[PDB]
Amino acid sequence: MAHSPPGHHSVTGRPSVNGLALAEYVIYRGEQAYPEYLITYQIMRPE
Amino acid sequence: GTILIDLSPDDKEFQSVEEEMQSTVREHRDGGHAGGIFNRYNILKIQKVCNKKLWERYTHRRKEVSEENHNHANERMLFHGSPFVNAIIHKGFDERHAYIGGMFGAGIYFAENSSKSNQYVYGIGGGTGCPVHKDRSCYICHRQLLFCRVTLGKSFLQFSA
Ligand SMILES: O=c1cc(-c2cccc(O)c2)oc2cc(O)ccc12
Ligand SMILES: [Zn+2]
Repeated sequence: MAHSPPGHHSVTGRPSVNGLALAEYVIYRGEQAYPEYLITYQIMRPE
Repeated sequence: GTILIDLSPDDKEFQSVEEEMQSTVREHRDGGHAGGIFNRYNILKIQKVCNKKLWERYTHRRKEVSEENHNHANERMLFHGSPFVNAIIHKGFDERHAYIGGMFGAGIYFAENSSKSNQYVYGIGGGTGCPVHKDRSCYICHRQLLFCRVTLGKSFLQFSA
C-alpha cells in the first residue's frame, strides 16, 4: 500500500474532460474511513 | 463487534441516504460495460454500521489530521463498492481493500458518483459480473455499496483526463 504525497493526507482526482463526472478520492490509511451505511440495491432496467 | 441496524424507509436518515445514492448516478463512458445499463436503483435496504473499536479508531485519526491542517479534518461522505464489503464492516478498511493498479496510487478509492462505485461491486472493471448469472448488468441479483465518512485532510489536487 502506497504513501500519501508528502505533506498531504489524501488525493483528489478531478476529471478534467468529462464535465459531468464528479471527483474520486484516495486515502492511504484505513483509519481515515468509517463505513457508516450498508446499502443493498438492484440496478433498474430502463423503460 | 459490529451490529447493523435497519433504517426504516420512513426515517429521514434513510431518505437522505437514498437521495444521495439516486441523485449521483451518471452515464459512463464504457456504455455500461463494467456496471450495467441503468438510470436509477431499487433500494432494498439501508443499514447503519455501529462498531465502537472501529469508530474510536476513525475519530482518533480524524483529530490528528485536523491538527495538521488548520483544524479542518475535511470530512466527506463518499461511496465505496467492492466484493469485500462484509469484511470491511466487521474488520475495518485496510491494505486488502486497496486498489494497487489505481490511477492515483495504491490506496483506498472512493467516489462522489454512486454509479462509479457500482462499477467495482463485482471487482475491477465489473469482474465477470454477478456470481449467479455472470452478468455485469444483472437486474435481478442484490448489490451492496458502502456510504462512508472519509477524512481527506489536506488533499493533493490531481486533474485527470
Ligand atoms: O468504490 C471503489 C472501489 C474500488 C476498488 C477497486 C479495487 C479493489 C477494491 O477492493 C475496491 O475502486 C474504486 C475506484 C474508483 O476510481 C472509485 C471508486 C472505487
Ligand atoms: Zn445475477
